Amino acid sequence: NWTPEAIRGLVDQEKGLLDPRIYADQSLYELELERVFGRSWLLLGHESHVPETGDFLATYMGEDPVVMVRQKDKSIKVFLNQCRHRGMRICRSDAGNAKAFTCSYHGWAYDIAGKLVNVPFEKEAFFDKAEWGPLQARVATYKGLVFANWDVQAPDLETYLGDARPYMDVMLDRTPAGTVAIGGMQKWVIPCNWKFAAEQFCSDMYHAGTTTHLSGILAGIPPEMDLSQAQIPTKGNQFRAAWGGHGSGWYVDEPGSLLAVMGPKVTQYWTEGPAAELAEQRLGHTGMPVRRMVGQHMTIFPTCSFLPGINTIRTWHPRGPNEIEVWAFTLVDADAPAEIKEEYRRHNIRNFSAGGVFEQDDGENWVEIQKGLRGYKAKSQPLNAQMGLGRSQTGHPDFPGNVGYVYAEEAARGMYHHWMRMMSEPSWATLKP
Amino acid sequence: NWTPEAIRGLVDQEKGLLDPRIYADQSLYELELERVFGRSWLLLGHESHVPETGDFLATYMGEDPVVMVRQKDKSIKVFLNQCRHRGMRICRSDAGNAKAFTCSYHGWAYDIAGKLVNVPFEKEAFFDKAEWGPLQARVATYKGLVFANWDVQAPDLETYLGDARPYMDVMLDRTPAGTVAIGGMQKWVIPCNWKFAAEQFCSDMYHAGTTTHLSGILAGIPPEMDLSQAQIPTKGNQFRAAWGGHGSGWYVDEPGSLLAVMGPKVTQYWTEGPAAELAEQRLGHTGMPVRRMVGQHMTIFPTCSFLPGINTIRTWHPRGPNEIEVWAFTLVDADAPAEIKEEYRRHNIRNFSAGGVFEQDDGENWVEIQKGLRGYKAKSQPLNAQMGLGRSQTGHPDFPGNVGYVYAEEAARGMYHHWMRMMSEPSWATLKP
Amino acid sequence: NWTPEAIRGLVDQEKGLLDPRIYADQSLYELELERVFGRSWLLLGHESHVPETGDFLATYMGEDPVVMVRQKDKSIKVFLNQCRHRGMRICRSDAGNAKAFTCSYHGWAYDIAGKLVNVPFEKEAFFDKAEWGPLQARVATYKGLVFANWDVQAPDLETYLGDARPYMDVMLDRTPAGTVAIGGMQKWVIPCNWKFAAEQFCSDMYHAGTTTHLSGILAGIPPEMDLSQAQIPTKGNQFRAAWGGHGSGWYVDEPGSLLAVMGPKVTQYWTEGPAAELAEQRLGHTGMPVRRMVGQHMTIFPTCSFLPGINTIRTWHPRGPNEIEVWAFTLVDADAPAEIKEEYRRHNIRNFSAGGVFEQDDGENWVEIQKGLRGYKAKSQPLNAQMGLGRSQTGHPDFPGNVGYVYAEEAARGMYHHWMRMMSEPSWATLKP
Amino acid sequence: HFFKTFEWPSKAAGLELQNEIEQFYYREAQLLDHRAYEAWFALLDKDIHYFMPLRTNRMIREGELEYSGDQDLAHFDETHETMYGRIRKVTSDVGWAENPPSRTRHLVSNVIVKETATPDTFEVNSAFILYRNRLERQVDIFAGERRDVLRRADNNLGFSIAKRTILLDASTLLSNNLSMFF
Amino acid sequence: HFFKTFEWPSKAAGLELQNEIEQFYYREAQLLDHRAYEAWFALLDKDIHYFMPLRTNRMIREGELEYSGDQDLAHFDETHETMYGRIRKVTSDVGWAENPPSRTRHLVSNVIVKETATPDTFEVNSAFILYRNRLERQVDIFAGERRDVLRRADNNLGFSIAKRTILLDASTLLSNNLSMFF
Amino acid sequence: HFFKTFEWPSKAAGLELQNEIEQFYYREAQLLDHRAYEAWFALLDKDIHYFMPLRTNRMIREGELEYSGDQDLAHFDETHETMYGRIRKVTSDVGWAENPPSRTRHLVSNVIVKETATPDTFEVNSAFILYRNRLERQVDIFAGERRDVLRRADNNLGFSIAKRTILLDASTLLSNNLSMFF
Ligand code: FES
Ligand code: FES
Ligand code: FES
Ligand SMILES: [Fe+2]
Ligand SMILES: [Fe+2]
Ligand SMILES: [Fe+2]
Repeated sequence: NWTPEAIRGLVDQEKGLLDPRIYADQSLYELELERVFGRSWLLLGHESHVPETGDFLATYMGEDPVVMVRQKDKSIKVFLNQCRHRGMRICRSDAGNAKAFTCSYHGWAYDIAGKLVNVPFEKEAFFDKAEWGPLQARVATYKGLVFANWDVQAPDLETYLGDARPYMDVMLDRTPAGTVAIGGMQKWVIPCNWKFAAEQFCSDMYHAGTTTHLSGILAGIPPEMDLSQAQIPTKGNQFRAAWGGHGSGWYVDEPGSLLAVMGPKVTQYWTEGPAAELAEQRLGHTGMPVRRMVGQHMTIFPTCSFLPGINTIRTWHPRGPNEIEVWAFTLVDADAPAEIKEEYRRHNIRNFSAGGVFEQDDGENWVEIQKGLRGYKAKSQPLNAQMGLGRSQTGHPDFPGNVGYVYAEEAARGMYHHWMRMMSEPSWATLKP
Repeated sequence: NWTPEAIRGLVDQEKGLLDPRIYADQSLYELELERVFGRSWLLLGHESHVPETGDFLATYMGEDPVVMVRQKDKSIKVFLNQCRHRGMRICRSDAGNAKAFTCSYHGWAYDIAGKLVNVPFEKEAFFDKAEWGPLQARVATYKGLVFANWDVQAPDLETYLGDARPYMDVMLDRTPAGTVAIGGMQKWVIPCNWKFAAEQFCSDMYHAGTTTHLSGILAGIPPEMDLSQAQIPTKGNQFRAAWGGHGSGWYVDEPGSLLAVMGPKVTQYWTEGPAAELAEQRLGHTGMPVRRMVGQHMTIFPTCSFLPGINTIRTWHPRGPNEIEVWAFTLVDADAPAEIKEEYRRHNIRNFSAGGVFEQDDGENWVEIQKGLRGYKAKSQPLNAQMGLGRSQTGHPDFPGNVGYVYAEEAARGMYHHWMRMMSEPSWATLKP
Repeated sequence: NWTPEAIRGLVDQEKGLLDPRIYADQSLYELELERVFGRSWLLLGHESHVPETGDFLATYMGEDPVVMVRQKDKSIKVFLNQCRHRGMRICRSDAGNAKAFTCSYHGWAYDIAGKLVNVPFEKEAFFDKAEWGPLQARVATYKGLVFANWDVQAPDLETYLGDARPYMDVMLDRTPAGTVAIGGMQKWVIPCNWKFAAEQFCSDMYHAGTTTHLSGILAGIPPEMDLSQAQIPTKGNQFRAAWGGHGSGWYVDEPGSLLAVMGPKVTQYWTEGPAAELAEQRLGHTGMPVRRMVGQHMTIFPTCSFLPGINTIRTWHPRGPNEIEVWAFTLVDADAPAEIKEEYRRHNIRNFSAGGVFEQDDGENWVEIQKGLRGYKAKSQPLNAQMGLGRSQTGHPDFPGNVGYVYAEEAARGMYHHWMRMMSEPSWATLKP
Repeated sequence: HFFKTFEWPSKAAGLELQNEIEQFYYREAQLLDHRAYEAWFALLDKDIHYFMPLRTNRMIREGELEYSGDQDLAHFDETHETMYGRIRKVTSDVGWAENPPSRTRHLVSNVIVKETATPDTFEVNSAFILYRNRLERQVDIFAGERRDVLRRADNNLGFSIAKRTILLDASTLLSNNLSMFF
Repeated sequence: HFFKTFEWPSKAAGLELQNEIEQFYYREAQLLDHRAYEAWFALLDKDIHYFMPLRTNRMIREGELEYSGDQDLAHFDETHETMYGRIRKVTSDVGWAENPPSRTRHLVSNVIVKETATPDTFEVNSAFILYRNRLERQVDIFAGERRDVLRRADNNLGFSIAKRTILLDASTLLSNNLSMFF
Repeated sequence: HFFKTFEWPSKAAGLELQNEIEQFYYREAQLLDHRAYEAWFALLDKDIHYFMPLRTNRMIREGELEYSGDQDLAHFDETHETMYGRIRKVTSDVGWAENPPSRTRHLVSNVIVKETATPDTFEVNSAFILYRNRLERQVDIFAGERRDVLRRADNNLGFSIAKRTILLDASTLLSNNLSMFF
């Protein structure tokens, strides 16, 4: 089929070229499922989605539907929402609370652990119930977020995240109380491949630095103070991961496009006063100047994306090469004052939702790109990923890791780089950090 | 792509495993079209849908559009709804009466037998008309039911049926006047593989006597009572054909479960009276206690399905692996009295229609299963079809052939095995009984 | 792949057989996008669509979106509507005047030639600008029509057209002032294969001389008449291009078939008076009795189709093997009197429109064939293309080239033969005339 | 048995009556769209005939056969008693098709009112689009018309439903079910 | 010619006139949805102009060029004569596109009535969804607005159609045809 | 955060009141449908709460949790200023999601008018289909109901909007954006 040799040629971080085919080949999508999605660590939401016992949430891992349910022992199990008898969906609502999961087709019942504990007419018909339960999937946690994985061979969550953790924490680890998820999961369909969504949150600040959000910006300044005086951010840096194709990027010294993007009360909370300094000292154990560090974007390959400063975070569920679902939600500091928790809710609605003054323009590019990639010619020549090629340092004063300029494609090169590895290397032996 | 080694390992009759990919695989489907529908005997309708010279029904053999049309010599020809010039549909309505068929594109004219009789401008631009009529299918009748097959090498109808014949007889052979079809052919689109629907009518009472039709039972019982006051049936048996992949399943000695479905008056008809006595007095050579058999579910492989108590009967037209169309109709005994015919009508509409209180839940299962089979992990590990393994035997006092218990997946096994045996063996000499 | 030998099995111009699979097969369609659409001269529109510096038209070559824009030096350039950075549509409108084109994603500016002139933040992340502009197409004009081609190796437009040019001239060369397009480009989606559309306009008058246009003709005649006063036209010819699969067909001496389509005034202008005489003089070099020719249909392969006297002209944009978009417009002689231009406009809208009384029936056939081809048996038998086999002659007194009867499929075979060649022959070395 | 253009009366309903019947259907659409099945059922009288025929593609020449007849199958052919069973189902916690339930929209327009022989009993024609969204991403869109007989009533909406014929703009159903009521 | 917001009158139409016009459209829709093409055509005056301009994607800079003008192509630009051609075609047994016929629903709303210089002549705005089902599974959904000139008539329905412009919510048409009348 | 059947008044609003509101909605739709965003914007009152919760598939037992709440995320939850910025964005030469703009139709029916304790303020229920067509070939069809509080006002429309809640018949959004207003 698609030889390991062929896959390797689709990406090249040396010269900086991407075969446009990656966003569009059906064969490459289906192999993405088996080799990327059936072996990666996929975000499912937060602990605060399932506080009590039995509390569940139907969600996805690639194109496999999963129940993430809270346990008796306060742990969290995650399993394929599929009764192994004849295929039926076991848990049939979006969220709620369970003492039991019954399969409506033939009765086969289940408990919140996800174990098969009764089969109607067991003896007259039939087999061991313990070996015929819904394919179990590994579960782990990082400062709130839940992730899962089907592959026993894969490196544990903490290892997999690697040196990306310092940057994740900037959102998550700002208090010992932790983050909590404001209820409600936003969902919408986007006709565009997942990697643009992933890449945009990885390396792309360029889009915001240039044209995409000119309208987004215009929205948040008085009728008197009109955009004929536009001040675009310049200073900031981008992180490439040591392994696994994650990445982040942010501005430094610039409360410019955060006051216009998020209002005063949320700036004067992320930057000033008691709650701001508490954060810097909780994570200033990497030399991190987090109070002057605004407008961050980040991805955890494949599909966990979020804007730490802003606090919206989403999973792109793949729906073929031409389609993804955005399942978004926002995060708050659990101990934060209510007025600021309202300011975090209101703004994640105004800006990062289907009708969001920012998200609309975000999705448009990807929408309009995916349309173009239908053509033979539009898929027959390399795409330019050459921003800051070999310009990122191996060490930096204020920020750890492989670090470049904010407007660059180093994280992106990493992302497509790791994407290629997983697609080409069937033996976990080779791939593990 | 799919070697006859791998086709063998999709279904395992001995262990009771089925490969989930048999419901979802695009390539297997393409082969399905060729190896299954391409040469199986297919249900088109009933003789009474085309009772007079030239009466036609436009239906389907697989994804191939066909016309079934009565001839002056009182027989029925079937042919492909395709003009061999440039491929235009020849018959353009659902049903009615032709004195001829003309192609709308270039005027190639045909008699009611599918024979090409006139080509406009023939002597100016042309060739033997006799060699260019639309492809014919072979046509066999079984007590009103019209079947069709493309393959001149496949066994004849009665031999295709074999020992599945007497379990068909319970519906079709009740009187010497024979069945008639109630007017109207109902049609809807279910987004689910065909094999599920076929299987469910082959060996799936399990769903009936468990969780599926709790709502449907509740809908049949008097306003004055609930589910609890009562008990779901357990006494009954399951048939599996010696050759073919067919399977019937029924209850014994529990008339109440039919009362819940077809009403007092029809249940009276099925189980007591002169006509219900004239039945076994004609069904002697089967030695079946037909007056005690209630809620029969049957499939004639691959897509001919019915419920001999209720008399709903349908072809599942395949429309991909992720989709079917149900073309459903209803049979009554021709000399059965007017009130009995009407009670059948009402009760068929009530239970087995796109909005029927039973049929709704049958389809909803399938719909959600297929949604599941999108993902990779949901297609990785096999599916349990172990029910009633090795418990069926060649000798049974009241029931012919290989019989077992009602709540068994045994008839299911022979269906899926015969499917496997049609997707591998390419010559009929090896397949034929 | 699809061996070069197997492709040649599909078309048999000698026996006059076509393989249905060419219309349905997805792998063939992907082949076509490269070996036909990737190499062919494709019609984009008319010079008059972009008359001023900056004026542009967003259209398509295959499934690749292109921009057709007028330059300072009055030339026309055509470039992929794909920014090479990440793929975004660079021209997002259908048409208008552009002083330049800016990508909305990251702000890569371009000039009206499609040269990349400004990458924002170039010094701080980078790369030669003049090698990351969108792929340019070859551009060739024939008497107002704008064609385009990707392949630098392919034969030039004049040569590509061969002896088809006199026939194009009947429409295009009647007056020194040339043709102008009427404003408005009408677009609609037909669920069929481009080869149906293209063949019909190439060689099929047969459909008009028989059954397809009965109701259209009826709509064209006075209320007191019906099809009883409507003579079937029998005089005419058909031309197969010497090379390229182009073709045409026309009636001779049958002005009433034009009358029912275009009305008395246009019929007069086409056939009698100063303008029509001027047209016969200007085309004296061809030796054709241009004034006596009506009903003319033509296809410049693969997908340039027009009806000379009517002056509807369209490109069939492919969109899968089961779908096309029709992008149709109409030409008038630029010096034709106002009243005549207005009659042209009115009669094109009446006849050749998503709602047109002829067009409705042209597409209906195509659509219904395409559904038929979903089935296995539907695809398993050759279609008849034997009309006028071996009856076509190279030295006709009146019309030049390979010439047979009006009701013939010689130009049909011509089209399909070239299609096969272009699909089987990867080097222009063997392919060129 | 074919349907034909609604025979609207020469003299249109008074403005007041036009409005009472319109409001009635708007109220009825709220009950259904908010799953108040028991409230809706209560509009259906003793002698209700709730009928939805099959619709076929016919050549114009055989246009009199387009719809299924009184002794043929149908999508719905209901009495008070069978409607009850159906409501029994739709509202049951073991009714899988509608648990979790759908989200529907009953959009009503084109309302033409016509007196009958009996006073306070009206023959009413109207058009609908019914939008059923359910589960994750399923959408079913139904257009059609209704021919009702309505009786004035001492209930909350002002009228009871004595007859409903639903002519659905469909031959083959595109939805997997007709769980919804019309 | 660019279109813009319908210039409604500030003094709304009286209730009786509002109702007559709406009833008119409801009966018009019944006629078309039941294929009474000849009865429908009788509504069109001899000087009717029936026009459906094309629509294009235009940058705000150029949004005045959204619709095709009076000397451009259009989906319909018709006189009484050419309309009659179209009725002749669609009613013909040998009109393949509409034999067998489609099943349509013309849902009508948003009716705004305005007066003119001419007594008993009205300029009317309204919105529609036209749903077209066809063959086995073909569904086409159209939406837009109509701008008519209606004249009180001594005919079956109350009014005659002097002018009709249909603004269709479409650029490229998704439907393979416009076999239906708006 | 749980909605239920609209509480229609027992006595219907008078024929005048019903017409005035209806015409107000048809005028509203014409503004929106012709992108007169500024004039639309001017309809909103200082205190406006423009809200559109998320709906989820819930088992019947958990039906009271169908809609998102006040301390949850919404598709929209706006005030005058947040509405103004949205208005500001959608009219921007350089806001790509609506340059080139979409083509929409707001089809309004099922209008139920309820009088409040305050004269000249009304609680209004209505149904809608919103049809958005876009780019070349994109169609998004939305359905639901609006729950408005409306005050009489001296703008050319006769009313202003104080509160709009929008119950969209959707769990997961089938469209890639909500660039349009409901
Ligand atoms: S599939 Fe769950 S019980 Fe049969
Ligand atoms: S397609 Fe049947 S006559 Fe040409
Ligand atoms: S893709 Fe056009 S600027 Fe980035
Ligand atoms: Fe952004
Ligand atoms: Fe069942
Ligand atoms: Fe034609």
